[PDB]
Amino acid sequence: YSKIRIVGKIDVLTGLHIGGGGETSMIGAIASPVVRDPYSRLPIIPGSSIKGKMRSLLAKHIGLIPGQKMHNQDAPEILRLFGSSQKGAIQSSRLQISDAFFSKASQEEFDKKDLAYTETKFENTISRLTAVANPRQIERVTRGASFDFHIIYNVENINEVMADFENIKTAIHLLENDYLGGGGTRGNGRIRFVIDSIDTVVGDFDSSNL
Amino acid sequence: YSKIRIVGKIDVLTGLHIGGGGETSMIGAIASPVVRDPYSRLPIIPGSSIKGKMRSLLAKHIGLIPGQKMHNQDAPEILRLFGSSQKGAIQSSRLQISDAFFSKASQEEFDKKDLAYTETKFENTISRLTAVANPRQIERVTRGASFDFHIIYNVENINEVMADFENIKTAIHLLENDYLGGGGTRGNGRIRFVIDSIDTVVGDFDSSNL
Amino acid sequence: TKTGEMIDLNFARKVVEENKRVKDNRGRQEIVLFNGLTTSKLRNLLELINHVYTKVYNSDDTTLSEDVRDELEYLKVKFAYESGREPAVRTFIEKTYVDKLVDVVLKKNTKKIFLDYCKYFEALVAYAKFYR
Amino acid sequence: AKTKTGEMIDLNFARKVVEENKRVKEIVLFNGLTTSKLRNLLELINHVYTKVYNSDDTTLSEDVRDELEYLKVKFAYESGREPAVRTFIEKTYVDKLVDVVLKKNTKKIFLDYCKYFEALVAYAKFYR
Amino acid sequence: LAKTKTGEMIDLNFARKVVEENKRVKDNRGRQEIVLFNGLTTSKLRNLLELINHVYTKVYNSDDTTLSEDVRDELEYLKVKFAYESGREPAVRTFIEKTYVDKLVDVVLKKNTKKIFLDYCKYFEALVAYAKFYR
Amino acid sequence: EKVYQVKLKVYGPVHIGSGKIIRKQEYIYDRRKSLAHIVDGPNLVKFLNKKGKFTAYLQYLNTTKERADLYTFLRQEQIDTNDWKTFVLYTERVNQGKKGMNDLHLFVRDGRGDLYIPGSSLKGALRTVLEGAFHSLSISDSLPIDPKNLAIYQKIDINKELKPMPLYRECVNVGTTVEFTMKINSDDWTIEKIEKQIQQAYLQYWNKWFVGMVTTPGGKAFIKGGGLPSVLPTVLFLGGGTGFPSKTTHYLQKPKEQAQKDIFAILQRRFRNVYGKMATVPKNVPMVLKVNDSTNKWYQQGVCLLEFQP
RNA sequence: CGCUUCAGCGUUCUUCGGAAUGUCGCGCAUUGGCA
Repeated sequence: YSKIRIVGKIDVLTGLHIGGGGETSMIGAIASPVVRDPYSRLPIIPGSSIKGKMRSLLAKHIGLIPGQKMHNQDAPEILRLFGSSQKGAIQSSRLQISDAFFSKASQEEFDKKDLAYTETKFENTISRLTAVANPRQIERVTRGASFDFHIIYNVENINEVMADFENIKTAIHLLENDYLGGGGTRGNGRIRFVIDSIDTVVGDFDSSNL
Repeated sequence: YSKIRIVGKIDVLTGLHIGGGGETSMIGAIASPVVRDPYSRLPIIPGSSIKGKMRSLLAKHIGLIPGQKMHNQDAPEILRLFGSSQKGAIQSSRLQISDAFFSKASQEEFDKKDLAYTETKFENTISRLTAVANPRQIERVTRGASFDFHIIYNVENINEVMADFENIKTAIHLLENDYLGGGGTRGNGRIRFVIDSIDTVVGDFDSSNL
Repeated sequence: TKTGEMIDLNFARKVVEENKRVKDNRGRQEIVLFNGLTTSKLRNLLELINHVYTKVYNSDDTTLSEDVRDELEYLKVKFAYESGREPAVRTFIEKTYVDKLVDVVLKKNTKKIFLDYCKYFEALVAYAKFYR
Repeated sequence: AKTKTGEMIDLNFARKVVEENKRVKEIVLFNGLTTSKLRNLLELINHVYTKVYNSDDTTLSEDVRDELEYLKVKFAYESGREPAVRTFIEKTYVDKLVDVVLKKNTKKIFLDYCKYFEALVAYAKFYR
Repeated sequence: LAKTKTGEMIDLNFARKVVEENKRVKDNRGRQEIVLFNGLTTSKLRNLLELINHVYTKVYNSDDTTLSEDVRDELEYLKVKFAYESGREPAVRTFIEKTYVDKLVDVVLKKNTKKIFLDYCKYFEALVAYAKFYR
Repeated sequence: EKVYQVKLKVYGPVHIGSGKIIRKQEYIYDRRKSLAHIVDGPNLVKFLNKKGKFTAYLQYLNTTKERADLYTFLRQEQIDTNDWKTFVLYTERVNQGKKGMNDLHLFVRDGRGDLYIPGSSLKGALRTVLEGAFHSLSISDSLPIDPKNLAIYQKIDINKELKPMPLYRECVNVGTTVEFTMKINSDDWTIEKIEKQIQQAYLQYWNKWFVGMVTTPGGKAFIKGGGLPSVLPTVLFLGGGTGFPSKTTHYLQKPKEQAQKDIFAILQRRFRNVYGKMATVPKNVPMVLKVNDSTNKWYQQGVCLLEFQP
């Protein structure tokens, strides 16, 4: 049983909005905030969001069975990688994607420019019959910000590690060619992955090739 | 499952004003600033603004049902290409138009000619009876500025790609004639779209004919 | 408030309603607030308040930073400017005492009192929109 | 507390008032009130409810009283923006009950008001 | 921002003080004829404001806190224009001498900082607003 | 939605203002050469600092406060013409009615630095003519104007006589063609409808007010000198300083006498120092006609002839 | 020989849905029972 740790950075190419509720604001002020780490008050990328987007893109790429209704019906590779809960076929999740935190280098870089990590984008909706604008203010993480991720891969079967990491590479390529968070169809959340180190923290598995 | 990437350039024939609130204005100064990328403090064209103008233009072109209250009520081609949120008919947006940032080539060209990125224009409204005028100053993006866009197209249905790209080109032709951002009745927002390359970044689809 | 009245959200409601006048014209009611104060001017004042409120809310310390204090000084100058340009705005400022409140928040120099004033302004604009 | 014509405010009255307003057309509540505006008001009362829930003292603190005052302000603002929200607020007497909760100044009365609001939302969902 | 003569502070409150000190009723023909700075009209104030506004927006578009040499030369020409306008009209001269504006722009050049220039523009804007309010 | 190309034919000099006015101190006026060198202040100040002439400039400004022309000062200390071109932005033609100039009104130029007639100014004029939300009408900003077509003109008020005044403005010279792109929808506005309304608006303008200035002796001199072009008719006073009839839809609609009375009332309400002192309505309201040239031809400010091409 | 007025105004300030679901809900050993 081995544990390989993937560590790198998520660079915000286009302003990133991951919605987090529970905020009351003044009339006319920010309407939709972003998810933030309460202790630091700095924007965060939840591991739930990364895992969900990667799993959804990978399942789309491998294929969706006609009339699929649940996530446990995904392809066997996806169930092997991200986990499963099917009755009688519970498969453990080899990928444990963690919350991506605001990088300290990016924080110091923004403090260099006297720039706020979050920008308030001003948008509106033009009605189709009245043509009257409806204004909204969406918080986004400023472009040029980096989040350092942390992923753990559990080597349960030695044979399938190469195929699993090939699927992880495909999923990360899809996510780079896709968006993260909300509003991405309208130009939000475009990211880039910069992998820093893939190493076997636990066990004697050989992660040099990966 | 294929992702196609379209990258090109948006060049402003006339001054462009896409506004962004949250800025206090000194008396006699820019009352309505343009939207700018916080990092570089450079003008930017929002992905949402391009998508909304394109979708609106395409919807008017195809046609509108009488009393069309909602955007979810649209032509099937618009609903498929730009998405939907109709209850029970939640479609997916095959367009991922993104923020068009200020090009580095045009930025260096402006720095050569000692040109500010944004011009300031003096306007006023004169009462047609009292002949009393109220003046204003508007900020607009200097003509000849360039913005490079990045549109991702998802191939949800392989057979429909030709029709969807025909609709995309129709929307581009409409938006190039129409204005963008500030009112074009006043001549603000004239733009030009020049595509650089079309290529399927992910998948096995053939985008050469596109 | 003058006369021993206490500034409050109910104070905002009573200020808006007592200045409210039906002023029926051609059999059609035309509600006027503070001698014909339009809602666009209130929204401009509320936009100033929104910017200062965002600046102070993104801050951490209860004691206002000099940047917030500078905005409050600018807000008083903006209130004076708008008072002069439109008589209705001057009437609104003198009734609400919002300019006096900006001096009071500066003396408090704390985020809680600012937030209260922000809520007072919100009450002013909300009741103006409701009674319209 | 109590409404006009001496009726009693309770979860039974929440069901009753959601039913009397309920008009068949689609099921219309309070002349066009949508689930989204109701959930926005529920978000406001949920923020105040979390504030009070975390606390243990029965007497309502100053901050939650100011929260209730701002709740009344938001009620007025939403009534001004939308006719249906105004109709809902006047028919269910939610702002009046906010005044009553402020008068009583105890955790029990605020929790009962939260239960009444939640019952209004629940029966609105049920009767649609 | 800066300090004027006798160590007096230059603030927006002091802008109100300056505008009210030169504010007198001087009613004529039974009608109030508000006089600011001995006949200074709003038009001259607004012209001076616009002179400020040009370099204001020029600095606002800039990112670096240090005033570029373009801003330095713009402020030198601003001093030239203020002197010329003061010479042209006695009211403008009275306004300039009472408001210490040229001293303020010299201090702005001395500091060579964006913040000081902003504060100077805000003080000029305050003066204009107060004048509009009291008129 | 139909599209058209608007051809603005400048029969009278057009000055779209920029909100910035300069004085004879700021720029150069070679009276003998009859050319106005528009200069930028920072370059002149740094040049004088390098040459050590800035103290002399300040002393010259102090000596003659009201009249402090830069050309006379530079002649005083014998500064070379190339030294002028070092800081001079560009030269412009001079058409002086009066001697030296006084106040110069600058044309509007974009960030690229080219002269252009804004779409909003054309839209406003077409709205004044066409009224009685204009979203359907769209006017593009003009194609950039060649600097050769720009020159300084002097405005001459005609209250039954020509009167030189301290008005000098940068205007597009006559004979210039300006190109706009216009897009309208078939349902709301028709190109023929707007052209017909322009023609009727100009006809009203001529009948209600222009004859009241033609009858004047100064108007007679204006016509004899060539102020009234033979061609001028889709006339639209796009520029600034065209006059009160222009910029005001109401005069054309009201009966000549009723319109004159209402205009007199408005002018007395606004300008009490001129029309307020007037006891009765003048023969023509406004009193004065709203420009000469080195050639024999006279001109009235802002006259244009539109020509829409699909 | 320039001068004066005007410096922004009126109007939208978020909306519409989803508000958790599915799975397990004690098992075993001793007691018991049967041999």
